[PDB]
Amino acid sequence: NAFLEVRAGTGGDEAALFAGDLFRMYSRYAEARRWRVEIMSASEGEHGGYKEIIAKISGDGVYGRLKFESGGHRVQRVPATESQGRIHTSACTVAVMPELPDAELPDINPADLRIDTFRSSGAGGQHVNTTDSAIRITHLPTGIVVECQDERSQHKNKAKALSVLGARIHAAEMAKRQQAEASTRRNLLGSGDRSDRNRTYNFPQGRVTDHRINLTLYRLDEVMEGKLDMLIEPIIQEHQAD
RNA sequence: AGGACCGAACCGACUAAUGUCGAAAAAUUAGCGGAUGACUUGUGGCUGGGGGUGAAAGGCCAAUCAAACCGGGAGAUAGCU
RNA sequence: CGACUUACCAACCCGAUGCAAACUGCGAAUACCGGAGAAUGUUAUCACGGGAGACACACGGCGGGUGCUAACGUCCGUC
RNA sequence: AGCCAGGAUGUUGGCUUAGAAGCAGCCAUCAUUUAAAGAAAGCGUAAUAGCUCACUGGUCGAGUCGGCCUGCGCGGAAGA
RNA sequence: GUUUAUUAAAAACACAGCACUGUGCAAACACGAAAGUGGACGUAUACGGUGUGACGCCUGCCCGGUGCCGGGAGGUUAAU
RNA sequence: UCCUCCUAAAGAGUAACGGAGGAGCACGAAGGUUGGCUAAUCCUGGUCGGACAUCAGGAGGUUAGUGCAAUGGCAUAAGCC
RNA sequence: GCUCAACGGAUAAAAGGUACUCCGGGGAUAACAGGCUGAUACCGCCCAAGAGUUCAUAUCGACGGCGGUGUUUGGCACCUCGAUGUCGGCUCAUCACAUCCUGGGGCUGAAGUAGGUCCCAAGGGUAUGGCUGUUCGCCAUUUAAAGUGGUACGCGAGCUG
RNA sequence: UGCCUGGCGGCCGUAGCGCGGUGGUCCCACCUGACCCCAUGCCGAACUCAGAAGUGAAACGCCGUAGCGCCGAUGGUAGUGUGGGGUCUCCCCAUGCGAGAGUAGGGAACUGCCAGGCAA
RNA sequence: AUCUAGA
RNA sequence: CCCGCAGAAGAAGCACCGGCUAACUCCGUGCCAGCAGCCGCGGUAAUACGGAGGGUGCAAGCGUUAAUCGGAAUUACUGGG
RNA sequence: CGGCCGCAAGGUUAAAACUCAAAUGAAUUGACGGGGGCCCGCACAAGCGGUGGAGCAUGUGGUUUAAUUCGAUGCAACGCGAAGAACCUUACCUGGUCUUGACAUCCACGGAAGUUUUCAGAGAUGAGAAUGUGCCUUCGGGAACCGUGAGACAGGUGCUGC
RNA sequence: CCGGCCGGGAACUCAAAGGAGACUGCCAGUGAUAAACUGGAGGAAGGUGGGGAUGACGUCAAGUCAUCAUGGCCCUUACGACCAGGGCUACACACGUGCUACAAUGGCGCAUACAAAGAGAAGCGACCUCGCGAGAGCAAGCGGACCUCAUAAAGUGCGUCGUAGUCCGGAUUGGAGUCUGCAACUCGACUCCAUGAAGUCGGAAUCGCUAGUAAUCGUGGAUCAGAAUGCCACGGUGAAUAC
RNA sequence: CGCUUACCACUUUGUGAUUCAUGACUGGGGUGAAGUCGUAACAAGGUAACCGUAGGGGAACCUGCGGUUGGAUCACCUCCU
RNA sequence: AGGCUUGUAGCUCAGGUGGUUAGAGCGCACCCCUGAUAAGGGUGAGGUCGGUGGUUCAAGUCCACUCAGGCCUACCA
Repeated sequence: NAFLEVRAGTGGDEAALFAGDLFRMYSRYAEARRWRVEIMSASEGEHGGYKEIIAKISGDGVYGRLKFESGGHRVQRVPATESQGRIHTSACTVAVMPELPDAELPDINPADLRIDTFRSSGAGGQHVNTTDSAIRITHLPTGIVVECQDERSQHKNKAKALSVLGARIHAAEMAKRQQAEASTRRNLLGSGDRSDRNRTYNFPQGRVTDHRINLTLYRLDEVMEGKLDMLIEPIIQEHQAD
C-alpha cells in the first residue's frame, strides 16, 4: 500500500487547481485496477483543487506500480485564473511513501532495567535519613535513565519511573520514525520550482514527456483519465534494467 | 561639610578555638563592626500585667514572659501516673 | 426484485464430565430443646438481698473470614 | 552385552525440477537378495560422500531387560 | 543604622522618597466610667493611619465577590 | 439508625474499613368479606401488524405474579377480577 | 411540633491554628533501630519452544514451575516514649563468599594474544579528583583490581554538622 | 361376600406420566332447549334452570405392557464424636455413628364409611 | 475586500 | 654580410556574425541544454544556445581575465549644480 | 558604531558589506474614479407575461462505457456546428480484411464496355458459369471502360485558429 | 340545376409594371434678425411615417486549421481504405433553453363563421369506398392565380361539469396496430384501447417586452424515405403602461 | 689584565588602548516567476495624504495635538455680492 | 493511590438533574449574487449520545463496570 500525497508547487492558485487534476488522474488509475483510495486529508485551494492532498491508497502492490511519480510535474497550459489568455507554467509535486506498519514501541523487559534504589534528598525527617524511597531506572540498550523521587513509598516512585520510562522509549523512537518521514519526503518532494523534475504536461501541444526514457506520448486525454499504463510501463522496464 | 574614610578610648558581638560537673547561670584569647552620631553614657524621673514599652523578635519588663512576682479563692481539677 | 452456496461460528434438546459462601429434587456425625429411669456428686440448681472485681487478654487444638492457604498478624465460634 | 562379521537396491526419486539423496518440507511408508536387513534416528555436508543403527551368522555361553507397589538413603542445599 | 540579652544580625525592621485615606480645630485618633491630658501652646505646606521603600524607566485590564463611599425612591423593620 | 442474604461451624446468638444489595415510604383503596379465575416463555394459523399490540388452538406447569431490597413463602391460594 | 441522621438523642444555640507552645499519660499507638513473615528485592535450580550459518542446552532462553538469603521498600506493632542520638563524611575496623584481582580447573561458537561461562579457593589486595550536604550517580584519568554485602544499612560517653 | 358406579375419605409419587385396548341396563360424562330463578367486563362456552333423543367420541374408570418418573438394599467410599499419631495449610490410627451417588432389584397401589346397579 | 506567475 | 644546390617544396591560426558593432542562412534541441559587457535570447519554425556552410575582424598571433586612465562636464579650477 | 548633548524619549555628527539597472522630475495621448457637468439605451422606474417549483423535449457539464466521435464553454458556449444519429451520415468502438490502394496522372501488357447467374461468407469479398466481341485504322493501334506490375505518389475529419 | 356555375362587362378586390406622394412643403410663436423646437392646417400618412437590409477606425493573442485553402510538423503494410454489429439516445446528479399544465376569462360534446404565407414529379395527391383511427384500393388534376396539402384555430350559439387532484393535467406503462425504409431490438414517428403519476402559480434571485408591440391562437417552409416541443416565416384576436 | 659604576639589547611581571578573527542566542536589512493574514498608499483610493511627536495596536497602521498643499467637490439648498 | 468531573454532529457546546421528543454557532453539500473568489442570500443533510452490563413497559439520562482527558489531595515523622 502507499500514501499518495500531492502538494502544489509554483503557481499557487493554478497548480492548486491542477493538483486537483493529478489527484483525479491517479484516482482514475486506482479505480481502474480496483484499489481503495481514501482522502485522509485535503487542504483545499482558493479556486479549486488543493495545496496538499495526502490520500492513502491500499490495494495489491500499490507501491511498486506507483513509486515513480515522486518528484515535480511541470504544467504548461492556459490557466483558469488568467484574464489575458497566455500560457503559464506551474508545477505540482507528488510523494509516494510506502505502508510501513507498526511494532510494539517499548520492550518493557525489566531484565534490561538497572533499578537503582538510593536515599531520598529534601525533607521528611527521620524517614528520609533511613528509608531509601528514590529510584533510578536505566534502560540499558537505549541509555535513557529517569529518576523518580516523588513520594514516600518507593513503589509509587517506581511505577512512575516505569511509566515515564516507557513514554520516553516511545517518544524517543517516534522521533526516529518521524525523523525519517521528512528525511525521505524532503528528498523525494522536489524544490517545487518549475525546473523540470520528472515530467511535463503540455496542453497546447498536447504532449507528455517523462524526462527519463524520454517518452514522447502525445496523448493528454489518454492520460487525464488514468491510462498512464504507457507512461509507467517503460519506466518499470528501464528500472528492472538495473 | 559629612547619619564621609582609617583608627585608640568607648559601644557592640560576625568568626574560630577553649570552656561545657567551667575562672564565668554567655566568659576568655587572636582576629572583627561603629567610632561627630538615628552615637554612647552618669544621675533623677515616667509608663504596671490582657497592662507597659517595642527601628517588630511574640523581643524586653529584676538570671522568670504567647501574659511577671508575691499572697489569696485552694486541699482547684485530674476518667491520668 | 428471482435466487445463490459455504474451507465457516453457533440457540434450544440429547449423551457424557466438572465447580459454587450468597445453588438444593438429597443428607450425616455432633450440637440443642423435652420427657422417663437408676447411680454418683458436702444443693452442684434457681429466686431474692449485701459486697465486689472486671469489660486492654495471650497462646495452643479444631471450624472459618481476612492476609500471599505470610506473620509470635487481625477478627469470630468452641475447647 | 562384547567382538575380525554382514548390514544394499532403483529412490542423482518423482515431488515446490534452486539442492535434498535417510539425514530444511511433501509423504507414501512397496518389495527384492535372502543365513538376514531399511524404500530409516543422529552427526559431516552445499547436498554428496564419510563415520555410525535397528537387525542377521560363527564361537564364547548362561540368564538378561524394563516397568508397578514400596522401606531407607543421595544430590538439588550458599552468610555475615 | 536596628534586631531575637543567654544557639538566629540577616534578604528581616527602619529609613529618606511616593501614594491613598481621615482630620475645619472643643480636630481626627489615643489614655481615661469621668473631670482631664496627649495630639500641639501645632492649625491642612499641619497632624494621625495604612501600604510601598533611595534613584532611573514605569505602574496595564476587571466594581461580578468582600469592604468603603454617595444616594434616597420602593419594600422589610425596634422600643413606642 | 433500620431491613435481607452470606460469613455463622444443620437450634438461638456471633466480629471485622468482610462479601452483596435496599429503607427514611406507598394505599381510602393496592384493607375486609363473599363469589369467580390461573401464569411466564415458545410453536402453528391469522388485516394493515412488524422479533415484539389484539384473536384462536397447542406445548409448558409457576421459568409468572407478589406496590419497592433479598430471603422465606404462597394454588384452599398470600397472584388476577 | 426535630435528615435531634453522630439516629439510646450531652446545647435552645459553636469553626480552625500552634514549628511560640505547655501539662497528665502510653511503647495500650506511629517515625529510627532489633524482631516474626518474605508480597517486594537479589541469588540459585526445573522444563523447553526458540535466538545462535544447520544445532535446545559455548552463549542467551519465552510461556510456566520450585526454592534459598534477611540486604531493599513493605506487612504486623512484639521491645524501648520516667528518651534505645537519627543521613553522608573522617578515624578505625571486623566477619560472610553468592570472588573484583591474584591461584588451580571444565566447556567453548577455545588457532594465537585476548575472551565468554561454570566449578574450587577468603591468604593478601581492592583508586585519586570535578559536580551535589549527599549516599547513589555522571564524568576525567588511572589500576593487577577500583567486589557484593552483615556489623543499630558498624563506629557522635571517637570527630564533624 | 364375587363384579361394577358415585360421594367422602385414609394415604401421599412402589400410588404419578406414557403406550395399548376396554364400558354404558343403571351411574357418570357428554348432549337438547334456553319462558322464567341466573349469568356474560362479548358470548347459556363457564355459571343457573327445564330435561333424555342420542353417544361412550372427548373425558372419567378399569385392565394390560417397562418407555419414563418413582422406591431401593448389601458391601465399599465420603464425612465424623471421643482418645492418641505424623513425612501439617492436609492426612493417619483406635473407636463409635455412618451417608449421598450408582447396582441387584421393587413397581403400572393398598384401604375404610355410606349410597345406588347387578349376580346372588 | 482581493484578483499570483510566460508578450 | 654573398653565391651554389634543389624543389611550392618547410611555414595560419584565433575571435566574432540580435542592437550597441563590421559580418547570415539551414539543421539539432524546446525556459531544457546552454550563452551573456549591458539590453536580454531558449516556453516547438531561435540571424542571440550547439554544429555545418558562408562571411567579418585581426594575424604569428588572437581572445578572456585582472589593473590604470579615458568617454565620465558621473567630484566640474579649465568645466556642474 | 563611536563621540558629544539629554533625566529619559531621543537629538546631533555619520559610515560599510550587500542588492537592483534602475529610482526620479515635468509634461503628453489614453484607461480608470465608490471625482464633476451634459446627454443616451426596456437601463431603471410604470405596467404585462415568464424562467427558477412539476412532468417531459432538447443542449451541456459530470459520471459511466469497449465506444459514449470532434468542436463551441462569461457577456459574445449551452433547441450552438447539426437546415433534422436505426442503416447511411460517422469521423468513435469491437471483429474481419486490403495495400500504389475507395480517390487522380504517368509507364507496360492484357482484357470491348455492358448484361445475366450460381456456391461460400455477417458482409466487404473470393471462387465461378453464361454473354456480347460494336463506334477507326499507324491498323505491332487509336478513343470509353477493365485487370495485373512496381515506382513517382495518392490519402489524413492527424496536430497547431498562439 | 341560386353553383360568379353561363352569356358576358373592365368599374371594383386582386395581380404586377410605370408613375405621382411627404420634402420642415405652408402658417403662427420661439430663437443670436441662424440652425432648429412646440402647436395648427392640409394630407392615406408629419416630421429619420412603422419595419428591414446596410457594421467606420478598430477591440478581443475572440470562433473555426472539422465547409473549403495554405505554411509547418507528423503517419505513409498506416492515424490511409473497405465491410457487418454497436455507439454518438448510455444515468447516483447539476446547469441552460423550451413544450404541456396547475384549470370554471376553463375542459368536454354538437352546429358555425373569418386569413396570410408558402411547397409540389424515382412529388403534391383529390373523388369514391373500406378502417373506430393512424391509414389502405382504384385513381382525376397539376411542374400550378385554375389542380393538391387545406377541416385554420382562438371566435360565436347551445348544453354540460360546480371546485374536486376533479369530466383539470398528461407523464409513465401494458396490449394491439399503421406508415416509410432492405431493416423500427438498442433507437423512429403516428393511431386506438386500458393506464392515469408529479403537479393547487412555485424560495433566494431572475428575463423579454412601449404597440398591431407583449400575450395568446392556429398555419406554412427549409432539412428530409421516415423523424421536431427547435429554427425560419405567416396571419387571427389583441392590451396595461412611461411620473 | 681584573674589579666596580653609568648608558643600553634580549628577556619577565602589572594594567590598559586598539584592530583582526571567533561566539550559544538575538535586532534589523536584502533577495526569492508560487504561500498565510489583511488592504495602509495611488481617483476625494472609498476616514484627503504627508511631516514632527506621543499613546495604543496581529501587521500594514489607527487616534490625539500642531503644521503643509506636494488635497479633490464648490447653480445642490438660499440669495446679497 | 483516592475523590470529583467531564465524554452529545466534522470542531466547540447546550440537551443529562427531569426516563418515553436530539438542538445551536462554525464547518460541509446544493442553488443564486459575482467577470471569478471571499462576503452575502436561499435550501439541505449530518448522531445509535465514549465502549460493557443490569433495573425498567423504554436507557442518552438511573446504579455498577471500566476506557481516554482534567482538576484537587498524597501530610506528621
